[PDB]
Amino acid sequence: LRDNIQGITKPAIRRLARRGGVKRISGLIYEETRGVLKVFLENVIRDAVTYTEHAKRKTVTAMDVVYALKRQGRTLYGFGG
Amino acid sequence: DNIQGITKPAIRRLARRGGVKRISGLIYEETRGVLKVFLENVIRDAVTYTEHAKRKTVTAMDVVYALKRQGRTLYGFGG
Amino acid sequence: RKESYAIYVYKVLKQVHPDTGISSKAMSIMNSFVNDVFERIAGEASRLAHYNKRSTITSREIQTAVRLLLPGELAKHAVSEGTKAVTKYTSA
Amino acid sequence: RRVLDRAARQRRINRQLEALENDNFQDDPHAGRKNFQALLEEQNLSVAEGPNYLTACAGPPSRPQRPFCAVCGFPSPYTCVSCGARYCTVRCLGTHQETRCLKWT
Amino acid sequence: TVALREIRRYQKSTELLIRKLPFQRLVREIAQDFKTDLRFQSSAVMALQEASEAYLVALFEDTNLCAIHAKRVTIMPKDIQLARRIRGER
Amino acid sequence: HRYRPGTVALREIRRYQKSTELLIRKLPFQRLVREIAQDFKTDLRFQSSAVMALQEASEAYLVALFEDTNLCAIHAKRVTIMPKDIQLARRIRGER
DNA sequence: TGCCTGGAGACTAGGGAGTAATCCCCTTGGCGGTTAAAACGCGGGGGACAGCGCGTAGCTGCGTTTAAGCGGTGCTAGAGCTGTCTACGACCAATTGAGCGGCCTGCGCACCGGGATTCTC
DNA sequence: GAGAATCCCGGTGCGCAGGCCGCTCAATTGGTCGTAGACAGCTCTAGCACCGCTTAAACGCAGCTACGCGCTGTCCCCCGCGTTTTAACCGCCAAGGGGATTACTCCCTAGTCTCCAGGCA
Ligand SMILES: [Zn+2]
Ligand SMILES: [Zn+2]
Repeated sequence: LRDNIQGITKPAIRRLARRGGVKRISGLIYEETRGVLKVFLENVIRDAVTYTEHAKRKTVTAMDVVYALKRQGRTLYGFGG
Repeated sequence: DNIQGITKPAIRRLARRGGVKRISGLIYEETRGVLKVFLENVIRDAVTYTEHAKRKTVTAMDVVYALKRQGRTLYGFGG
Repeated sequence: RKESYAIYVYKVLKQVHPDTGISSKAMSIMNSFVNDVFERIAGEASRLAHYNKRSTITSREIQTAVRLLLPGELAKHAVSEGTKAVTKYTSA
Repeated sequence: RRVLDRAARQRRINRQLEALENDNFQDDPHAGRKNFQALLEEQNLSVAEGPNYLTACAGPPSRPQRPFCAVCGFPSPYTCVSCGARYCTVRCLGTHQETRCLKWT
Repeated sequence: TVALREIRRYQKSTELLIRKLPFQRLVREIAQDFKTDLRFQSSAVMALQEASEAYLVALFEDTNLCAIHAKRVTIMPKDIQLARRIRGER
Repeated sequence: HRYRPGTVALREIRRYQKSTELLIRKLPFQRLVREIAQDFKTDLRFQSSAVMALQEASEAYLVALFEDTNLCAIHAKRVTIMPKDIQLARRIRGER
């Protein structure tokens, strides 16, 4: 597993922008968005892994991600709790 | 009409503290409105806290709790 | 009688800066800061205990709350300090 | 950072050089006929048509141009990337970037 | 020139930029609607002034960033509107 | 036939705002999540629900960030979104 | 400095390991197709960015004007503390029915297919 | 007036939401019994309302010029669309292993109570 940030695809970022209402997109937006998503995922996943490690588990459950997001201030509905 | 008590030079001082070089003439009304909204929210929460305690005096702890629940803690008055 | 962390904050300051004083307003700031971080860590420990269906707050809960709340270098140094304190406490 | 094309650099050099021939930098304190270009265009002066004003202009120097710092005037090993101005030290570079790089303050 | 000197002077200082009595009057006027005959501790009004001035300085900084992004030095009310809209306080 | 620039973009804007489906392929996101997590702790297994929750949160975050970026772009009298717009949105939001 | 309060010292019941069992469920290398999202050209439109010229609105400087600020004083609303005593909530046995899965099946919703209307050029 | 994209009405199939059935465990009911705090009653603090000077800040005008904005003019770079890549994704073929859950037991380890002296406001 290496260089997986390229999995966030240019059409995918374009689709997300279109959902956000963007009409025209510069060519340098894709790298910036990849970096921003990398940072956000790093924070959320670190918190979730801490929660899973506290329970002496080896599987990251959806409840752990929900707790991590709630701690970050981004409470998510529909996945329990 | 005490909102005019926040004088234009005071708004200029606050903007200068924030590193603003030039200020448009319509900024003063906008910042007075913004300050009024912020004060309304904080004071409403503080008065709620004071009423819950059956007190007629808004103590500093009430304002501290109101600010803390608004998302902006304030140090130096809670202890 | 009003309780405060002023005495212990002063002792720590004398340990770290023996010749440096502290004003009353700064001491109040320090007391408020200590209370804030105490309440934050305890609240996270409480949430961790409730999520895991545990009736007791132990050192594991406080350590995990510290790791969740404090940023990286601060978190690791605080974890080391807490582990050292607990190890010394159990062996005395 | 942004980069200025050759046309912008040449225009800036020409504007600075022409400003050295200005009579005054301020305006008339009273605040209320041709020019050199009109004279040249009226003369219809052609090159190689015997000695004249245009053919008398000095040619390019043989010795290469020596770089000097745009801020303090001392010799300048460094060339600013954005505008091509010469400079000699970090302090001078900061002063140049704050004062005359990109936007001409 | 004077603007930069004023920025540095107020930037180094720590005193409250808003006058105390007008702010106390404004606070009491705002609190009048929520409850009648309200008394305020002096520390409460000082805390309100500290919070309000910090909020305004932070907002002005965000509005300055918004103005610089528009290739402008002057701050305009649209900058305040965008700062609050992006921050989420709208 | 050839639609003038901007029409297809608006059409797909309307299409992607009508729907609620996830816009990022699930397998690339799963690999990205596992790649980010292996640094923090090795031998970690992700439930499918956890990955779906992460994807939903990330997509919502990116959509809101793009809304702020578009507002930044309309400010300063533009239509295209540029990295400076994202940077300004993030800085005003309190990130970085 | 005079306390309250944190610290020994004895019981004691239960929370939280250990330890099965137990049930659920893929798990992973290398292979082989095979579509539909990506990826790659590329022509051209239009938006970005750079001037340039106004002209008006912020900024600076000054002379009034104003009220913030400071220091006494003075009076009381009301915050803070204390003593009584009840009403209220914590425990605790017996009931008991409301709320859990287990299991099923109408029916709502997804989808397809022509024809019609609407939108862009 | 062409084309292309939705839209709109029947039909239709599937899987899941809403319902019925046992069963149990956790609300509920009827008790006892400490004690939290609601309510007088007191005290004394600080919040408010008045002055009367000092003077620093706010304000109104004038003069000025700096920059915000509209108007042009490139030109580059991103969009719409066609053609080619490839990588999600299914299938395979293998032998059993995890790895979170639910029940038993059982034993440290907290809580509770008593007494005391010393840490601290
Ligand atoms: Zn130099
Ligand atoms: Zn330069």
